[PDB]
Amino acid sequence: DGLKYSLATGNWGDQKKAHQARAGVSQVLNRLTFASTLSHLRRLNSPIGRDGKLAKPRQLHNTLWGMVCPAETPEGHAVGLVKNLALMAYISVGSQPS
Amino acid sequence: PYANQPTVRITELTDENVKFIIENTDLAVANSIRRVFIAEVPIIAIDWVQIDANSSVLHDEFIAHRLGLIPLTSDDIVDKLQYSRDCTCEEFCPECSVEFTLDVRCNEDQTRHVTSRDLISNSPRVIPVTSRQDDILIVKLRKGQELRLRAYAKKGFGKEHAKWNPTAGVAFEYDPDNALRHTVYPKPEEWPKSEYSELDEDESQAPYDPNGKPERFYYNVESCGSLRPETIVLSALSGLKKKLSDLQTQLSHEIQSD
Amino acid sequence: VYITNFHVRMDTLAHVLYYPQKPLVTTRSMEYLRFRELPAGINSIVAIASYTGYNQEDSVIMNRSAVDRGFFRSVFYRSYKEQESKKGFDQEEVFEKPTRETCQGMRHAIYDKLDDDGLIAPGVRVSGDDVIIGKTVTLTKRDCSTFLRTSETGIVDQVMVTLNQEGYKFCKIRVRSVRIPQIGDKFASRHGQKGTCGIQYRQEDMPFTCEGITPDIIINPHAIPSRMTIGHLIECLQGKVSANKGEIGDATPFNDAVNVQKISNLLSDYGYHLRGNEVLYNGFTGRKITSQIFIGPTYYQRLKHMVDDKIHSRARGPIQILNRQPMEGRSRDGGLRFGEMERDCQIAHGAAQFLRERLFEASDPYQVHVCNLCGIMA
Amino acid sequence: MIIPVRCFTCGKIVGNKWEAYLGLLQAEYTEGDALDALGLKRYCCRRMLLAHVDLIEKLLNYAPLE
Amino acid sequence: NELIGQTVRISQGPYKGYIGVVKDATESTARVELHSTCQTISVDRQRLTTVGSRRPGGM
Amino acid sequence: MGKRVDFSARTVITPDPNLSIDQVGVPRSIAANMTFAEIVTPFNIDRLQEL
Amino acid sequence: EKERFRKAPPNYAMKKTQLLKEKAMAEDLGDQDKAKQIQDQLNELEERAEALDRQRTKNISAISYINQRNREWNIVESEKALVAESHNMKNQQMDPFTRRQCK
Amino acid sequence: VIFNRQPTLHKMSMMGHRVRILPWSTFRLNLSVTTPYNADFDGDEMNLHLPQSLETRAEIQELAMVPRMIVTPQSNRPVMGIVQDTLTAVRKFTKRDVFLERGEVMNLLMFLSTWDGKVPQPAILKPRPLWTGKQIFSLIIPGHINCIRTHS
Amino acid sequence: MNAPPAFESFLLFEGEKKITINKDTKVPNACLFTINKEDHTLGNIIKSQLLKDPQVLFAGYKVPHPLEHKIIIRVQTTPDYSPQEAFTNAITDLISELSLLEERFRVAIKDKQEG
Amino acid sequence: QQPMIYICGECHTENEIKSRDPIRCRECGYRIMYKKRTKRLVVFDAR
Amino acid sequence: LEMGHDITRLFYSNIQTVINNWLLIEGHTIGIGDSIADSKTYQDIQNTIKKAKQDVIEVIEKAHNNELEPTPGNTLRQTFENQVNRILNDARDKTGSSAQKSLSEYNNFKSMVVSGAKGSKINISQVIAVVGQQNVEGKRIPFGFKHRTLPHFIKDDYGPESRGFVENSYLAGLTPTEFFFHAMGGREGLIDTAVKTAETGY
Amino acid sequence: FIGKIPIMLRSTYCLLNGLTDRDLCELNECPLDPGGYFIINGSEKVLIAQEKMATNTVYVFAKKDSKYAYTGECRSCLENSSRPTSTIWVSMLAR
RNA sequence: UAACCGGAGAGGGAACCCACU
Ligand SMILES: [Mg+2]
Ligand SMILES: [Zn+2]
Ligand SMILES: [Zn+2]
Ligand SMILES: [Zn+2]
Ligand SMILES: [Zn+2]
Repeated sequence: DGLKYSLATGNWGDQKKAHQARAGVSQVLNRLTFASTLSHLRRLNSPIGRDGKLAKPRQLHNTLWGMVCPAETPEGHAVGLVKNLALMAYISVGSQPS
Repeated sequence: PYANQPTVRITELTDENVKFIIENTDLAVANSIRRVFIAEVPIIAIDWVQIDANSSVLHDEFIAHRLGLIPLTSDDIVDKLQYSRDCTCEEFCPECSVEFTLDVRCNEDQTRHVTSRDLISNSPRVIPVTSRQDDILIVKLRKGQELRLRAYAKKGFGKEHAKWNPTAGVAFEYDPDNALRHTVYPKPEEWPKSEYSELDEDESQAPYDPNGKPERFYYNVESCGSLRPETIVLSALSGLKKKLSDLQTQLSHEIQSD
Repeated sequence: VYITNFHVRMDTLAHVLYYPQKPLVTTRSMEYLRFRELPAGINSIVAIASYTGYNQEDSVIMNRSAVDRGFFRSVFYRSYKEQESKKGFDQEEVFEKPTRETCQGMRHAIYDKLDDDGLIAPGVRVSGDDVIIGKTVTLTKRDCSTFLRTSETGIVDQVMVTLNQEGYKFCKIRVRSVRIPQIGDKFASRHGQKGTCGIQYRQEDMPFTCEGITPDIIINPHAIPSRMTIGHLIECLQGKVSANKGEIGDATPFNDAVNVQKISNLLSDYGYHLRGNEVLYNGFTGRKITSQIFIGPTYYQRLKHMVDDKIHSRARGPIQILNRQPMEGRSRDGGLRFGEMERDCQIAHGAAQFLRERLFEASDPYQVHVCNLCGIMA
Repeated sequence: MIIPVRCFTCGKIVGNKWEAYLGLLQAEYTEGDALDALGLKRYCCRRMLLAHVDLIEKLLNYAPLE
Repeated sequence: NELIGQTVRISQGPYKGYIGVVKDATESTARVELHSTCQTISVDRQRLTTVGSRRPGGM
Repeated sequence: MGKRVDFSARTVITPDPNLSIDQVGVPRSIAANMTFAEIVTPFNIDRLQEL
Repeated sequence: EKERFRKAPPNYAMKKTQLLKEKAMAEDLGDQDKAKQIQDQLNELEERAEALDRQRTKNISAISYINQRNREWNIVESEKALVAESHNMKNQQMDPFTRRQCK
Repeated sequence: VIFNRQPTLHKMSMMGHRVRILPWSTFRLNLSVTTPYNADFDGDEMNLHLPQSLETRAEIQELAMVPRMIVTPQSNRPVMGIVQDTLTAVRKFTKRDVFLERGEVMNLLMFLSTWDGKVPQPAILKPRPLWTGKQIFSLIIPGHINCIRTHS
Repeated sequence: MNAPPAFESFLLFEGEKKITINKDTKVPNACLFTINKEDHTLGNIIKSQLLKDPQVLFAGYKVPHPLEHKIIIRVQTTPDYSPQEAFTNAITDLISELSLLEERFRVAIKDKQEG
Repeated sequence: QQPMIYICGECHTENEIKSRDPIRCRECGYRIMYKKRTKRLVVFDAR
Repeated sequence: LEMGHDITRLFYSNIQTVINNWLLIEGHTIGIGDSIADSKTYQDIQNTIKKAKQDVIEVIEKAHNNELEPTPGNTLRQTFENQVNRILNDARDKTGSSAQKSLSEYNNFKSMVVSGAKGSKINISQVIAVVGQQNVEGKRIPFGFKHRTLPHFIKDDYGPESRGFVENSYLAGLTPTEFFFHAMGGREGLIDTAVKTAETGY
Repeated sequence: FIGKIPIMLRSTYCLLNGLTDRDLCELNECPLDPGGYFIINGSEKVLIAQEKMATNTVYVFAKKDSKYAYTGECRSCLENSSRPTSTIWVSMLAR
């Protein structure tokens, strides 16, 4: 039930302390058009909260070349925080340093 | 004040399109004839579908829409029928509609192409264009899927729905060379010659003609298979003539009553 | 077509086009997106011309005859889920046709439209406030059925009955609704040119070339100069060359082998103005319009923001329980908020009577008694 | 899903030309010569067969029975 | 009332040859929700013919 | 200071150059939904009788 | 009792039967059961493939042929266009295209 | 009816309009009213409020009606003007070399409301009657106005 | 849901008059003919025929709203010619033109076929 | 005397399900099943 | 001010209706033919941009040689940045101006700019001649990586295209590096819009 | 038995793995589905990638809005231990 | 020297995410 709950509501934590957890980590897949499903499956998310008057975390840094799409961002209040992988960007899965 | 004297000269006549030139007529008349070619030419087309059973991957409304767009050979029956909304009968009758039937089931292993060969008709002269070249595909069925429906085709014209449009494309054109300067080219030499340009390859556009009206309106009426391409023109002229006659009768009634 | 098995999916809010088309000018990297196998849009003959003033201020004119031929026609699927349950010792929820002879709480709906099982049948023309799932809860019994959302108006597509984890009867019903593109529907291009369908003309009324080629969509020229979507013009120019060549052009971003002049050189080999313009004839009078119109195939999309899913009106509808004001939202038959900024807008107007009406008389009028000397709220 | 019966812009019947177009492309035809042979002159009608994607072939893979 | 909720066929006027179910009927007119279009029209009650939908045999 | 009000409608706006600058083209269902309370008078008793 | 005399592979239980047979073969540590399951799965796969090819024998085989031919023709068209590019290397003078030349 | 776009930033965001019922399902409004509401037609939505009394309808008609809101106290200038497409069209229309024949003038005059019913003397009588663009546009300017402006 | 039925562009309702004449008061010998359920197809030809009449001072037409099916033709003739008969003659001779065109097309067709 | 016939899923065999019955196919076992098309009059004015 | 508000009401409607009905005869459009610049103006554009690039190179040489004199108020590095920005602003403005005078009377960008309906001469400059310098926070593109703006450039490269100066036009297309720099420049507009909306309403 | 774990579609532990194109259609599914999402109560859920600061790395920032001239942050994290990441701070005072 | 029926609105909530101008 703990898995099934955190994956259903999106709150990353326990149900007794849900208001203290993260939110929106697990979202309903967007089956509206294939290009929306694919883009929802390769979506990044900077956890910086909204109501933020700062601009540096929202700006397209030079170092996002080839990793993050420099054009696909929401135009609302999440502009620059929600991102998208470039086509040939691969995220390392990890290995033992031994 | 009185009537100008229009002429006609058919340059190409096939069973699929007609190219003719109208001379000595006003632009408004020659363009209204074009508009009547598209909208106000009656034609028989499926406009009512009762689906007995449908198991195809196409939706019930998809089948109805596709059946609506199949052209039916209306050449002499169309001038006999009564408009559906103006007929006295309850439901449908031969005077105001052509019955159609399509009962199909796929049992063979290979997929069934539900073309227009499967549209049965209660009359021999009004059918999908199959007389004399593949046929319009309505549905594709797998093993165990079916389509069974009754349909009626009503007398209509392209002003209500595009299914009653008897033309593929009407190519209306006048004054090929820019003699009247009705259009201004920023660079006249970048523009290809019209098909009817009585102009050598040296000059770009005809020298300006200050006093001159548009005549010699070049048409290319292409049928969709329903009406023969000359019957389209004949019936369009008849229909515009009849619109004007009816309006004149109503105007006389308005005048005598004032 | 958002997925090839969309007929098995009992999704909430699915949209699929009747005749989606592959883009005539594509990038080489949309092959790996699988976009030519599940495309979203139709190549349309766009004419970038200010015609008759409705193709105006981000709006677009559309060819009504093209729509009649299935242009951008789409079907809208909505799914309703319901589950029976054991409410308690005394009360049980079950699917049965609500019946005034034994059920209380019945309403003005036509309950004859759904079968004895308690579920509407596949292929039944439903409408707003029609009963979709005949649930009854025994207390004799209270009609707790589920009704089609007000002003949805579709035809039941398929009805599935099964069990859930708890072994209770559980049905997901979905209703299809064909959506012809009317005026007010939102259409966009592949370059950021969003626009609503301003008005629809028949083929006889649209402008036409030297042959009977009329636009499917007419878009305002004033959309280009400030937004500088020159890629829209280059696409509208190369789609013509792709439709004449008879094979699909390339629009990879940084090609260096596809510049405007080479496309124009190709386009002039098929008997067209090398820059894409054409001599249109006014659809109303048949006279040539003195400016040669830019025209060509352009891959236009149909966005999900259809007007009939946004038109909303109210006149003394339901009311909230705590503060007896109109409900909120279109689905609840709520009323629009007369926010504070509107209050200030009316204050600046000096229209104190309209302000009073809006904030007191059309929202929540009430009366109380009060003492003339000491008592408060008697 | 399936080839449109008529060209959206013109009105010319293109519903009986998808299979013939596929056959001509089964031959070594260049993609434009097939349209030219099918009597499609206007580019509005040519785009109907150029851009069409036949999904009804993919939907028929979900056999109801057998 | 009497024919509310029944399937009718509009047998006259512009909406000839249309099937729908009567949403509300009065002594003069009736509101038929058309089966094909997504609309409810108000037709006169003499323009209508009841078609019904029943199955015989029941055994 | 801010409430929800009866007799209000919301819809997508679209251009119409044929309307006068002081005219708004409402659709037919919105006009057929909301009402205006009108007093009866010997002046307009027949119009409202027919309505 | 119905499944007793009615064959399992009729008609839509094929893929589910394939998965169940693979699970049964995997769950058994005995070689005889594994071999019997392998033979049964091979026979069922052959029968199902024959049935699927028979159904797709018409109207879907054709478009698969023309799709393989389309992509093959495209890989041929690309290389012939590339040889044309290599051949047309006489003079490239058109203006409207540029590239960076810093430093 | 009084008509609003929810970002009601200034007084001209809630101007009052006369209603006309039209077939399709959208709030159609004149182009020139775009600038007051800052409301393009890419999908924008606006709220319609219907007053519910004579004392309120009269107040709206006499205080908030659209033509009474042409000039704004914010900057003493108009806020509604000939804008967007019709401005380019009118610039091209008023060029010195725009000439029209009787058949086009008599069609354009059909769209003037305050036309006095008299066709003005064409600017060119021979070799052929031709009307200059300014000649037709002078019929649209009301009354006897006197102003001097400079083209861009 | 608010889409008008397509038959409303040519089918008259009950009570509507096909054509309605109103005398214009702002100038003498001027009328306004209001045709219901018509469009540029029938207004344009009438107008263009009226401009060939030498006794017609003014002729013009409009479609007041593209969503409404009605045209307003305005005629103004000389004092010795009422616009009623101007309009009537401009429809009569227009019908004659179209009938002549029908006849000449019909003969040219049979001359083209095996000829 | 109509028993409310359903169509199975994986089976596609018509089953007779009355009230107070478990939704399972008469053969092979299936908890998913759909409903048959209506017998009401389906008429589309094709447009 | 002279007539009432009703006569002006009819004035507005009459202008719209009469002019839009004439627009059915005149017609109006925009297309690729309005962006092409006749191949004579392209030579001027290229020459101006190349001379600007050479001037920037000379300024860089002077700075590296410590020959660049600090202008009043500004420091050495700040005056170098001001010099480069001044030179590239001159380049963009001059190329745009040359583009303006090359447009034919029938050019549909000019018809929409001189009417004032939509667009500005800067949009014509960017579409036809050159897009220009892309700034973020008022400065040229910053060294996001270690002493360079992208991996494709070399450390300590202050040249035009190394720091964001877009030298192509929207008709000729953007080189990938300057495409990314243009995206960086354009993100500022979206961020500022999203924060302005919430900051001014309060 | 410990409990149920939700499986992401088209993973190495989904029934829809390494499966051919005939079989995906036989199971009424599409061969174009990318996978990568969970089914939770019949709803397709996607885990959106969350970015953070890289652990076990030194960062020297300069917070001007405090008493410190510099701050050598280091978010240390051994490896997915039951102890969440802990951070050192070797800062320098302003004076 | 006679004539059968009368009942009316079922009335619901927080949070988070996504999206639109
Ligand atoms: Mg907008
Ligand atoms: Zn009949
Ligand atoms: Zn008291
Ligand atoms: Zn076509
Ligand atoms: Zn079972």
